[PDB]
Amino acid sequence: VFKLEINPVTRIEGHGKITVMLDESGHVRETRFHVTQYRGFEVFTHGRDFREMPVITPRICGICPVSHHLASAKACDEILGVTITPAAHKLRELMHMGQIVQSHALSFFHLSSPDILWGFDAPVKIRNVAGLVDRYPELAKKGIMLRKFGQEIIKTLGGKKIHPWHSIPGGVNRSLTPQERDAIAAQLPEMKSIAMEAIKLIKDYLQEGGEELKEFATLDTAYMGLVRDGYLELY
Amino acid sequence: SKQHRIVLSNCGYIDPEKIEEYIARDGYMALGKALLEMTPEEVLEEVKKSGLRGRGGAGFPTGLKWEFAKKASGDKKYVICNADEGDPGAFMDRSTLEGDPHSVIEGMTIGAYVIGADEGYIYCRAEYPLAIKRLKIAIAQAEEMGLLGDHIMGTNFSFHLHLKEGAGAFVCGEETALMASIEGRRGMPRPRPPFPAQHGLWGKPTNINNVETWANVPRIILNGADWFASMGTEKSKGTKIFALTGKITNTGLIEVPMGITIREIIYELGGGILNGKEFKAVQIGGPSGGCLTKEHLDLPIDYESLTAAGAIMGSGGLVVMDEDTCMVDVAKFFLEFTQRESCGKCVPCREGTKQMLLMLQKICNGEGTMDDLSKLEELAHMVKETSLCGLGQTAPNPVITTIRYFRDEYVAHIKDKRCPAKICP
Amino acid sequence: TVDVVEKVKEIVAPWKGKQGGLIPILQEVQRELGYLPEEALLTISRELKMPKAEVYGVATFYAQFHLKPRGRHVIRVCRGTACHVRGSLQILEKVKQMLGIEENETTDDLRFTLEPVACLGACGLAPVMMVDEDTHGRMTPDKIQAILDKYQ
Amino acid sequence: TVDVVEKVKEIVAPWKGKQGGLIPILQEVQRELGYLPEEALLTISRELKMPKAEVYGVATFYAQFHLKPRGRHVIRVCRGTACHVRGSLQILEKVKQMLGIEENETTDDLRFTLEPVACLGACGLAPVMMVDEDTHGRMTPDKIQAILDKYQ
Amino acid sequence: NLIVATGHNNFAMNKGVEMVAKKYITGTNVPEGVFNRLEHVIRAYDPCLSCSTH
Amino acid sequence: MKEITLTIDGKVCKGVQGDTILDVANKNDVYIPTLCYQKGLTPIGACRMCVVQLEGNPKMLPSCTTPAQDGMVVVTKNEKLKDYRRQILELLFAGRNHFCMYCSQSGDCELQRLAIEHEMDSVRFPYLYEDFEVDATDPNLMMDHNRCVLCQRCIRTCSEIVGAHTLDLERRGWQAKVIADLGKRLRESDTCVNCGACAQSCPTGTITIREFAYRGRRSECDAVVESVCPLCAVGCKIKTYVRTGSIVRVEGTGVEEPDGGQLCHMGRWWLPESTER
Ligand code: SF4
Ligand code: SF4
Ligand code: SF4
Ligand code: SF4
Ligand code: SF4
Ligand code: FES
Ligand code: FES
Ligand code: FES
Ligand code: FES
Ligand code: 3NI
Repeated sequence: VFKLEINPVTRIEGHGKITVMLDESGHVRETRFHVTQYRGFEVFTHGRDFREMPVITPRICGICPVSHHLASAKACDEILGVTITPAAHKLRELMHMGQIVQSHALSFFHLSSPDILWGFDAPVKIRNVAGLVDRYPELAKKGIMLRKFGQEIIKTLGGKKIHPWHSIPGGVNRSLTPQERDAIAAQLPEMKSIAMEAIKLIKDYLQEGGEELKEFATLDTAYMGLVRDGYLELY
Repeated sequence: SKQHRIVLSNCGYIDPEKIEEYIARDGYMALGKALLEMTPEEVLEEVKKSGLRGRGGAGFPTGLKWEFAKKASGDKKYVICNADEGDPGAFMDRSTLEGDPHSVIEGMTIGAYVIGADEGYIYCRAEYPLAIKRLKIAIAQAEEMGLLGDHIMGTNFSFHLHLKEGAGAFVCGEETALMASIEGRRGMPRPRPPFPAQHGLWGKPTNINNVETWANVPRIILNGADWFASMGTEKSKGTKIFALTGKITNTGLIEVPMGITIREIIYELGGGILNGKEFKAVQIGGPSGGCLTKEHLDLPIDYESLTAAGAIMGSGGLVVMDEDTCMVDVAKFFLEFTQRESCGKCVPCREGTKQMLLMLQKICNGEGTMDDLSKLEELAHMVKETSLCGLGQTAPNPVITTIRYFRDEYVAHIKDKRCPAKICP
Repeated sequence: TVDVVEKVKEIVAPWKGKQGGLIPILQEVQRELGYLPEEALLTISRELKMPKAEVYGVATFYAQFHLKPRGRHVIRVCRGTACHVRGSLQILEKVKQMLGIEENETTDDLRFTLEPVACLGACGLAPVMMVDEDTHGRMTPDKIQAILDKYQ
Repeated sequence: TVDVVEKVKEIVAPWKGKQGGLIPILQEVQRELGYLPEEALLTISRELKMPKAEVYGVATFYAQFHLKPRGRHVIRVCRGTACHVRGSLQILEKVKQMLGIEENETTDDLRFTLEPVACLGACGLAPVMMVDEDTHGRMTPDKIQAILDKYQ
Repeated sequence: NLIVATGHNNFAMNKGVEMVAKKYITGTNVPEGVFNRLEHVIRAYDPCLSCSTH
Repeated sequence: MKEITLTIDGKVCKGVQGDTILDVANKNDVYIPTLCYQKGLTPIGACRMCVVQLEGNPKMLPSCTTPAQDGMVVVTKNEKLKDYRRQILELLFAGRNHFCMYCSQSGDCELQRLAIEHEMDSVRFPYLYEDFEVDATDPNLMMDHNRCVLCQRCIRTCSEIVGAHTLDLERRGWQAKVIADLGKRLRESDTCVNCGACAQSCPTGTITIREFAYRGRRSECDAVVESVCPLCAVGCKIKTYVRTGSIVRVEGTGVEEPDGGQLCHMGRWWLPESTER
C-alpha cells in the first residue's frame, strides 16, 4: 500500500535506493535495494581494441580503478597468451595491495567510521568525515594517512592516483627505483600501527555490542574468494 | 515589360541550332573586327576601360583580370566558362546557353585572343540535358565556318572550345575547384597562392570568368566603350540578367540596366505579389548573398551600393518572400544547401555550417535560447572570416543579414514562441 | 559479373595516356550501367593507373554519381529556392513518408528513387516534381498519388 | 514486416473451428500477397493450430504456391502435349537461356518469372506463350524478343 | 562480460536490509536511527555501486 | 630582396622571399597555433587555426598559405584571434566524438595541446553524437575516426611521401571520411605497404600503432635518442623514444630529406618490438 525511500543512500559509493514497502498495519512487507545508475561498459567497448580496455575499464570506479585495471590487464594477457614475468606479477601485486589498503582505509575511516564510533542514533551533522576531523582529530588523520599510503604506492607505480595506467597488456610499464622503495618501506611501521589501532577499535566495538551486532543482518550464505595452495591470495 | 535587354537581347528570337541567324544578328562581326583590325592590346585596353564589373558573383574589373592573365609566364593559357549556377533556383546560365548559345563562344574566342590562350573549356552542368546539346550543335556549326580551329579568319590563331559536363556540385563554382574538376579530381579549393591566373589549370595560366561576363564581351568592341558606359551609374558599369522568381506574378529573366530602385524592379515589373500580400524580404544574391527588406527600396542595385548593405550581387537569383514564408526557415534552407554543396576541407564550413543548421533548426522549433542566438551570430562571423575559398566566406550571409534585418523576428522565435509561417511551433 | 569488366575497359580506351578525364570517364559508365559498381571503379583504377582511393573519392564526391543501383524511375523533387518558398518541402516529405524509404536512396526492389535536385527550370510552375519523364507544374499535396501509382 | 501479420490473421477468421480449409486459406494469401512468406505460414499455423510442418508441406506440395516473391510479370510457356509435339520445348529453352535464370525461378530484381504451365486452352493456336496478360498463338523462335522487351 | 564485486553481495545486502527493517519497524513516525541502521547494513560491505552497474 | 623583414607580434623576423608567414614564424622563434601543417607536406589550409591579421587589413588570413611580402605587421595573439581559434577547436570537439580519457594519444594530441593552451573549459556548440566507424581491422594500425579533425595530413603523407595512395577522402561536406581503397577497411586494402607514416602524420590520435599504444607517447618518454635504422641500406634517420629501457615509438626524422620520415614496417614496428624480446 505504501513505501519508504532512503534515496539517496549516503556514505556509500554510487547511487542507491532502499525501499521499504510496509503493510496497512505499518509493518514491513518487503524491502529491496536498488542501484539507480547504469552506464553500459559492456556496450561501450564493442569495436575497441583490447589494449584500450585497461584504460577504459578503470573508469568504472575511482575507489578501485586499479582493480579493474589489473583484471583487464590479466584478461588481455590471456588474450595475448603471455607468461607473465615474475617481476610483473610482484609489481601488479604491489599496486593491488596499495589499492586494498587505500580502499579499505576509505571504507572504514571515511564511510563507516561515524556509525562505528558515534552510534547509529548520532545526529546527522556529526556523522561524516568532517565531524570526525573535528571531534576525533587523530583517527581521521590516521585514516587519511593510510589512504595516502595506498595512493602513494598507486601514484608511484602508475602516474595518477585515481585511474592509473601502470599495467600494459603483457606486463608492467614501470618498476620501482630503490629511493621510492625505501620511502614506501619507511612508513610501514607507522601504517601498520594505524591498522592495528583500527583493528583494536573495531574489536572493542564488536565486543561491546555483544550479541545484537552478532545478529545484525547475519544470514548464512556461501563465501567466494581467491586462494593459493591453501592461502589467502588477492591477485 | 521595359528592361533595356542587351545581353540576352536575342535569346529565344534566334533559333539556337542555327548559326546563320546569329551572324545575321551582327554576331561574329566582333570576332572578325578583333582578329583582323584590332591588335590584342587595343581590345585589352578597350575591355579594361569598358568597366565590365565581373558578374561572377564577386564583382571585379575583368579587364584587369585579363591584364593579370596575360603577363603570366607561359605559353599554354586557358579560358574557362563557369556555366553552372550557384543558386539552385537560378536558371540564368541555363537560359543563356539555351537562348544565345553563340554569344559565349564569340566572347571566349575574343578573350582567348586577348590573353593569348589556345585551349578553352565550358563547364556547364550535366543536369541540364538540353543546354548541352544546344552548345554541342553550336560548337559543330561554328567549327565548320572556320571559327574554332587552325588560323581562325586566317589570323595565326588556334582555339579548341571543349565542353565539360558538370558533375553537379556548387563547390565547383569557385575558381580552384572548377580547375580541380577539369583536371579530373575531387573539387577541393587549394589555397592561393598558387594563384589561378598564374598557376591554374594543369599548372598553366587560367582565365576563369563568368558566362554572363563572357557573353558581355561580344558587345564590348562591336559598339565601343561609352556604349557600355551609357547605361547607368559610374562606379559599377554594364548590365546584369536576373532570374527574378519566387511568389510574385510571373518569373523569368528580367535584365534591368544598372542600379535601379528596387521598387520598379519588384513592385510593378513583376507586378504586386501573389495574392497581393505585401512582401517581407527579398534575396538579392542567392545563397552566397544576403537579404533586402522594406528599407532598400530607393537604392541602386549596383555593386558598390549593396556590398555595404551585406549582399554580394551573385548570379541574380532574386526570390521574393512575403509574410507566409519564415526567415529562419529560408536561413536553414540556404544553409542546408550550402552544407550539402561543400567539399569538407575547412573546419569552419564543414562543422560551422552543420552547427548553424542545428541552431537554426532549434530556433525554428522554438527550443532555442538567447545564448543560442549569440552563438549563432558569433559562429556566422567566424565562418565568414575564417573559411577558405569564398563559398564558406559568404555561406553565413543568410544568417548575418537576417540578423541585421530581422533581429526582433529571431527574438520572436525564441523569447516569444511564435512564427509568421505556422508550419511547426 | 563478366558483363561489367569489358564495357568499362573499353570506354577508358580513348583516354589512355591523356591527362585528366575521370569526371567524364565515369559520366559514361553512369549513363550506360545506371550506376558505378565497385568492379567498375576497380577496373577504372586499373586501366588509368589512378589510385582506387582517388577514384572512389571522386565517385562519392559529386552528387550525380550513384555507387548503388539506382531505381528504374527517379522521383526528382525540386528543392530550389523558388519551390521551397512555395512549399516543396511538404511534397518532398510526403513522398518520403509515402515510399517509406530514406531521403536519397532506392526502394527495396528497384522501382523508384527519390533524388532532390536543383532547379529543373520550371521556376515559374512551382513546385515541380519530375517523375523521370516530364515536368509537373502544380503538385499540391493530393496530386502525388495519381502519378506515383501511374509510373510504377 | 508488420504488414504481413494481420492480413494473414484476418483471412483465417472465417475458417476458425471448421474442419479443413488450408488449400483455400493459402490461395487467398497467394492472391493478396503474391507469395507465401515464412511469416505467413507461421501465422497460419498459429491461428489454425495446425503443425508448421504440415503447412509447409501443403505449401510446397502444390505447384501454384510460391514461397518466394514471384515476379511482376509471369512468362507461362505451355508444356502441354499439343504444344510439345509442335515444339514448345524450343521456345521454353530459349526463354530460359535468354532470361538466363533457372527453370522455375524469378529474375534477380523481380521483373519476370518463367512458369511452365499445363494447357492454357489454345491447343489450336499452338504453341502458346502467355506473358501474364494475353494469349500468343504462334510464337516461333524469333517472336520471343518482341514481347519480352515490351512487357518489361 | 564483467562480473563485479557488489553484484555477488547484492542478495546479501537485500536480505540484510530486509532483516534490519523487520526488527526495527514502527507503525508510524519512521525514525532516523533505524534509517541509519538500514544504511549501515549496506555500508558494512561498503559497496562500489558504480562497479556493480558498469 | 630575398631576405625580407617582417614584424610578428612585435618581434622582428627574417625570411626568404617565397616563404609563407608560418615559415618566417617557425624560422625565428615565434609560435602560431597549427594543426594541419606538417613540416614537409605542402601547406594544406584546412584547420584555419593559424589565422593571423595584418595591420590595417581588417580581415584574417592563414599563416600557412599566405606568403610573406617585403615588410608588414603580423599580429598572432589578441582577443579576436583567440576567440576564433577557440571556436574552431570547439567545433572540432563537438562534431567528432573526442574522449581523451581512453585515447592512446592523450599527451601528444595536437588538438588537445591547442585546446588546453586556449583554455577550452567547455564545448559551447551542441555535441553531434554521430557514429563514425572504428577501423581496427588492421592488426598493426587502428583508425578511430571519431577523433579525425580532417587535416588530410594522412592522405598527403600517403599520396606524396609514401605513394601507395591508400587514403583519400570519401564524401563531401560533413560526411567526409578518410577511407582506404574503394571505401574498404585498412586490412582489406591491397595498396597499404603498412608503413605507419600515416600514424606519424596524424596529430589527433585517429591513426595509432596498436602494439605500442599508451607507451609510445612522446610526453611520457624517458629519453629521445636520434640514430639510424640498421635493418636496411637506406639507413633512415630515426628519433627513438625510450621509456624505461625499451623503445616505445620510432618516428623518423628527415621530413626535409626526400624520404620524408616514412620509415617502413620493419622500422616502425620491429625496432620497438625488438626492445622487448
Ligand atoms: S569553405 Fe572550405 S569546406 Fe567550404 S567549399 Fe570552401 S574549401 Fe570547401
Ligand atoms: S585525439 Fe586528442 S583531443 Fe581527441 S580524444 Fe584523443 S587526446 Fe583527446
Ligand atoms: S601505412 Fe603507409 S601506405 Fe599504409 S596508409 Fe599508412 S602511410 Fe599509407
Ligand atoms: S586521420 Fe588524422 S591525419 Fe588523417 S585527416 Fe584525420 S586527423 Fe588528419
Ligand atoms: S626504416 Fe625501413 S626502409 Fe628505412 S632504413 Fe629502416 S628498415 Fe630500411
Ligand atoms: S521557421 Fe520553423 S516554422 Fe517558422
Ligand atoms: S525552383 Fe524548382 S524548378 Fe527551379
Ligand atoms: S497445348 Fe499448350 S495450350 Fe493446351
Ligand atoms: S594550420 Fe594553417 S590552415 Fe591548417
Ligand atoms: Ni568499485
